[PDB]
Amino acid sequence: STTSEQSARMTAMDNASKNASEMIDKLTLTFNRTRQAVITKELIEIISGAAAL
Amino acid sequence: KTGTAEVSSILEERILGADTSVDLEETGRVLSIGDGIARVHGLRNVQAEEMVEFSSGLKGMSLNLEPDNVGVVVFGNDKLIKEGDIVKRTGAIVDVPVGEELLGRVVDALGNAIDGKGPIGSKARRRVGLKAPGIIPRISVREPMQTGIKAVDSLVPIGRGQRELIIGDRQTGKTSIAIDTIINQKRFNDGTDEKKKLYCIYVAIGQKRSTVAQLVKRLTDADAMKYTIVVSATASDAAPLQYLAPYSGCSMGEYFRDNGKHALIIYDDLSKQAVAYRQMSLLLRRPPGREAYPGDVFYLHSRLLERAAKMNDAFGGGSLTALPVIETQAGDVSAYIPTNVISITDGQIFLETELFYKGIRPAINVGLSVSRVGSAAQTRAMKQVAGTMKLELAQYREVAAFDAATQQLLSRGVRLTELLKQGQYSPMAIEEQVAVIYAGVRGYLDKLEPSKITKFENAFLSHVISQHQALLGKIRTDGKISEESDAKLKEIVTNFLAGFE
Amino acid sequence: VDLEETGRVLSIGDGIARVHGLRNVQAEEMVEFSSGLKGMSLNLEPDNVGVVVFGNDKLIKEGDIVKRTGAIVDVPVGEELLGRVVDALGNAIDGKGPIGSKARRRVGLKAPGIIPRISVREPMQTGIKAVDSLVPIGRGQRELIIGDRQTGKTSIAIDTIINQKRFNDGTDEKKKLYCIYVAIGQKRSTVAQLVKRLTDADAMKYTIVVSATASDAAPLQYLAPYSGCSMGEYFRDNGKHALIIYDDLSKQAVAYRQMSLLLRRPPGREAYPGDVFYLHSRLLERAAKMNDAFGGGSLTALPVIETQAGDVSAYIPTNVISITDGQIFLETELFYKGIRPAINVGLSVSRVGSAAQTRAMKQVAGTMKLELAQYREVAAFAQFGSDLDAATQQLLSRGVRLTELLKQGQYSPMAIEEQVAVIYAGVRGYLDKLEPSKITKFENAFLSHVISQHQALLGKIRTDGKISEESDAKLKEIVTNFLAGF
Amino acid sequence: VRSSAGAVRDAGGAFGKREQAEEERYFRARAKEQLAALKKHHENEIS
Amino acid sequence: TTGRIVAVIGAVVDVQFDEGLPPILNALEVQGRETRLVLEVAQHLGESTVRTIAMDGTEGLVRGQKVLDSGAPIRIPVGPETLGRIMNVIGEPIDERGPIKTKQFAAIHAEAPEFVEMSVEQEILVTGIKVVDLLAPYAKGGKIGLFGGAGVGKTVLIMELINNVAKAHGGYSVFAGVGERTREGNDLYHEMIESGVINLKDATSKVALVYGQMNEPPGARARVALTGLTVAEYFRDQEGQDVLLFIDNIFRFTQAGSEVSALLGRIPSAVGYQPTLATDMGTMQERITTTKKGSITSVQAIYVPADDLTDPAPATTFAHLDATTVLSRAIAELGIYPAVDPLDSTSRIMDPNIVGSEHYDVARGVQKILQDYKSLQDIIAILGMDELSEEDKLTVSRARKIQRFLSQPFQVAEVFTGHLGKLVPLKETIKGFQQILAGEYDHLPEQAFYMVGPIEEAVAKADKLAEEH
Repeated sequence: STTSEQSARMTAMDNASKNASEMIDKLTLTFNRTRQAVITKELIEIISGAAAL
Repeated sequence: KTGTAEVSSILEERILGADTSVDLEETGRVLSIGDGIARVHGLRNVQAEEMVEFSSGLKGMSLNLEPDNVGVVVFGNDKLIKEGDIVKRTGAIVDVPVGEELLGRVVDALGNAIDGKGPIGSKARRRVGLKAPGIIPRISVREPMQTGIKAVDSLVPIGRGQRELIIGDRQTGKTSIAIDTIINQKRFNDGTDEKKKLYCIYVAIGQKRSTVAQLVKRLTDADAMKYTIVVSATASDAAPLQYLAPYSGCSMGEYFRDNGKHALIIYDDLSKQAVAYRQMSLLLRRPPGREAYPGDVFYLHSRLLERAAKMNDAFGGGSLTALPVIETQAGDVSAYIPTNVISITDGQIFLETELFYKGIRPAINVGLSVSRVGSAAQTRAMKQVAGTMKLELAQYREVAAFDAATQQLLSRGVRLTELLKQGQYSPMAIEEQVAVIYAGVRGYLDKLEPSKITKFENAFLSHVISQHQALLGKIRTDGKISEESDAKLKEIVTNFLAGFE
Repeated sequence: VDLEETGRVLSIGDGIARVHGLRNVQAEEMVEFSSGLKGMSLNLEPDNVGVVVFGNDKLIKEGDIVKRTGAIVDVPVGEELLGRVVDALGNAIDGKGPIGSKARRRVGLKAPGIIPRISVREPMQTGIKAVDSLVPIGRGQRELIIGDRQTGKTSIAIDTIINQKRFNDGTDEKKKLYCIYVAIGQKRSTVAQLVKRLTDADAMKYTIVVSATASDAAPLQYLAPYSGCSMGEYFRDNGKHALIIYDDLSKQAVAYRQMSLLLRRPPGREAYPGDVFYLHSRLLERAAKMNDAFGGGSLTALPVIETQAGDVSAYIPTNVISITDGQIFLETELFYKGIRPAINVGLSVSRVGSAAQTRAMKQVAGTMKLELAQYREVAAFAQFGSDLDAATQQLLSRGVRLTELLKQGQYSPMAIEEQVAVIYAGVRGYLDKLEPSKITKFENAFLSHVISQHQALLGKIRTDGKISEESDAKLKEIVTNFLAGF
Repeated sequence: VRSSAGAVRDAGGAFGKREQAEEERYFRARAKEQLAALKKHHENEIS
Repeated sequence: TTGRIVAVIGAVVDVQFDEGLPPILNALEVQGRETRLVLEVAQHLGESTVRTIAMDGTEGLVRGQKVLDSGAPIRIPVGPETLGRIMNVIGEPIDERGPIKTKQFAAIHAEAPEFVEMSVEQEILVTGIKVVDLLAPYAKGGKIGLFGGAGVGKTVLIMELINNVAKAHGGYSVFAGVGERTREGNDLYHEMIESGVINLKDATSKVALVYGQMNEPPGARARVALTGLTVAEYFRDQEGQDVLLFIDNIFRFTQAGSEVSALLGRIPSAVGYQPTLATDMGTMQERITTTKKGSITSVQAIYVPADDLTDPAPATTFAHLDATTVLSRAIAELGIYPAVDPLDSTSRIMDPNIVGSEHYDVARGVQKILQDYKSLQDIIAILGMDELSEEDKLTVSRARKIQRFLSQPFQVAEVFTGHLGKLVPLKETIKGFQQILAGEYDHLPEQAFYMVGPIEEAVAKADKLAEEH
């Protein structure tokens, strides 16, 4: 049962790492999305402010 | 700049010398008829921020000023405006009738009723141009104010003249919070202490006609609306209109509280005020900022908030109280309104709509509210109970996510938090609140399951009232630590809880 | 009226100088106003020229008839300021007076071409262990310095200078070099400490003062890049190896930003305009060695990079990376984790190259860096620590030993060969039994033992620059005595 | 980029909430331990 | 000449003056207004009317309003004589006591400390503060930035530190409520009355009152920077006394110049500020401090509104803050009181050549230990103290204890904090540090160290717990 336990923990961590990479995938996707989003957002803000001038 | 009269509209009479007759002090032609952004031919001798009266009766608020052209405000839906129109500038800082004849009368900031209750019966017209209170005029104030909700009075004691700021977003019971305060402010205003009898102010900005009528049904049902001032800036409230509605409240508070009225103003939301002033500045083509919003909203909104003074002995002795309620964008603390209030407020309340999302109704954002006012305006009995209650609820939260003795502590704290809950539209006197506070400080039902306590709390309030309503009024009037009422409470607690099973 | 080489203030505000006249005046010249304000204009309007107030012109009321002196930016040249505290306006810095520098070199200094460049081979006096260890600076190198508030950036600089000032106070024929480093955007207290220590560290012996104060004029901040460029070129075309330190760099960026902003020039990203490439790289690309034809001098540059919350995507940083022949990543949490030096090593990088690398120190670093990466390769595993694979455990201990050696001492430059020797002892495995908490004091004590005794062998290796297996063994035994006897 | 030490705890999400709660549990176990030891020491010093 | 109201949306006004525009820093009074309305000529636009910085409410003005041209900045008396009342930068004594007239009167626009003539040393201006001494001891007369937020203890810790030090200022002193609450104004008036370092009726005023309140618009609220610089110069020479200076808050102040820039049409910075808003603020930081005949132990509040740690405003703040006071509002959320950002604030008196090798080394080891605390905290969040290693569980307990020993409840805080203040001795602090390094309460609960003064006092508190258990 102890070998079962150690192997189970290993495989569990494995599945966990799989799920982690998966989450991180879309996480980074939206992350760059929001990164560029805020970048260009401030950009457009400045652009309009220039337009205001 | 675009030569406004560089056209023969005035230039013809200029080269022909025919323009000389123009009323050039507080009247004239419209130097610019457009978008309600009003420039007036002449009237350069008009006061700044003065009143302008169109020949069509429409009111003008000349803020921007070319030499004779101006930026004035179309105080109305001007679908009939005409070129070169005549605005007889009234030349005055905006004022409108004031007096508690409005308290119990639903009129607008200019004294305009929408419900058909009659012309503004409020006595005298007050120019809202009110500055900050004086160091001699102002002093520390620590008198209690009507809170009426268990945790509300408990941790964020309500000070007579304290300026609240209650963080709670869209559909977070913010309106429900105001109604709860009013029901609490009812029994206080429904009291013979003219300090307690509050002819006070409460408003919800952007209260559409349906919202207005519903709120009116509620407030009249409360009958505290009789001793209350309630204006509802409906869906068409003008940017100048909604913009100075807080200034209307400022002038009204000077009127009553500066005459010693221990009274409260509830206006929200100044974020919508930002939208309105920004709409103006856009129409004004004025330099925009964050969210296009002006960065000078600081001092502009400070004109209302930063002048927070509870009428001291020099100011009549009442209270010019405020009760802001903040509404997060997405928890966007750094939102222009949000960051500003954070940058502005010295003390603020926060509601956890996530606990309301968790289902808690009410669901105040525990800890997230700030009461730098402290318990100095709560019952010293309530203050004593809260001294323990703070740590109790903290530990209940501190390890909420499950020692056995620590497990006992957590069970007691969770049950206490459950007990502190309140229903929907159920504000009352803090007497039963302090009663349950004594119950918890004794843990009078911490053995009763919170689900058992769910009804046991109601049964406890009931059996105490049927047992010590006299002792309730006793501890009330006495206020101080009533060891005799404390033992009576221990007995009636054995009665209510022990007799409940 | 004047319309050729003198203008008259047309309309101003916040020093926004656009005068009527001097239309025929040349472009980019620092000329005296009607208040005598020697200042430069760039925004030559069709009707006027946008003139930058070279500082505060409160002594200039509107309508002032500014006489276009036709005088371009010219700043002194020659090592007369080496050790002397001077300001870029011909003024002193610490109030250190006339450096005995007479000339002034017009702004007309261009960067060297490929032919005018020289191959860089100078191993930089870095005074910080890993600095020289992983990657020193070539003869005229170009490495960024990424850092944050009070990040020790100037402290790493002090280690370098303390390693540098000795030869700046010294004479080593290949180490003969010129030194100038900016304290740009510097508080008065900071600059005073700088001058006082330059005296104290004897760095005020051969260093030409560079700094932009917090009150330093934004135009002054802008010219400071050009100022340092000309100053370096002085000794660089004078065959003397020279050093620049754009410290800081972002401040002048915000400066020219505000400048063009008043000028109503287009802002650009973060209001930063293209001059972040154009003006900034205009000095940046010159970070090289003036050819033997160009004098044989080396033009080192040490720009300072503020990590605004690690603003890795700064258009400033953006240009920097595309320009960086090197960068200084700092694991500031390590200093916060006690490890000061807080080396962001796997993060750190340098593209200057190893043509200026001591093949002895190069030999040391070849294994030191591989071991460091391998430690870093599974350093996550160190967290659990337990059941460490013997290879993994040994790799960790080597990394653990290095972490013990990872720290650095403020204003504490040392002999580079000393670090080479310490790393060599590690390579011997001769540190495998030293407890890391004490292994540091160990290495220090062994260092003392050598610098007394093997100081002979120390100079032997140093002047040798060649690792004699016998000399290597002699140092090994000296260290073995020092350490076994530690 | 870089990863903080306690980077999740720095973020302190539900994971960080668990960090806090487990700190509560384990530190409270150790606290009962220290308190009991102190009670024993007080008992010892009583004589 | 004399300007005349021409055309303006409020204070952004070029007033028609018969002659040209006065010299720079010109501040002229509006003749024909309700009150004495001094407006600062600021835009060398010419046109015999310069768009001028009016600090007052423009309402009621009629175009053509001919105003009194002065030509320079506001002149009011200074020196320790004006101490005792509360006066405006225009000199307006708002202490309801009329002009508290002093001797040294001058304009405000001036230069910074000389490139060779200031003070060139740093002396630890110790005050015995638990956390501050523990890690980041301050120094004499430097640029110490108080990185704290709104309602974030900045005024709370300010009250504690005022109670601590202000009663015993080296000489006279100054305090500015720059955009402080008017309620806070009256409360601070009552507090000064009850404080004695400045006495309302009595001439015990080792302090100077100043107000730049939030209900006061930026035109004044943004302008008191030069007033503070001049007051600091006076305490350097004219008031001539060893003076610490209080000024809060500058975030709304630099933001106030920002809001002004729009009327100036001045370029919005990254946060929309004036492009040279930074230029002034840095120059504002350069005016008056410790010098040969200069000395300003000025306390600078670094407001980080919206908790934006990397704010461009915080950027300029860190830019000249010779000393750093990094709050950890998260710590306060964790109940910390003190609650600073420990491994974040920088102070020169924390150095082996300065703090001494022992103290600086101890502080650095504390920083490392807390860094491990954070690191392993998430590690536990994964696993937990079930795997707590011998070195680790030890480290966990020790770090918890360090955090506990960090804070203390003050007597002014005892109003809310209940526990009165503990005057932390420096040697006591270092001794508690060394003992904790040893583990002075290994068998005891760290909660005693929480909100505590001396480590021995904490041992006593733990014994009290043993009683209460």
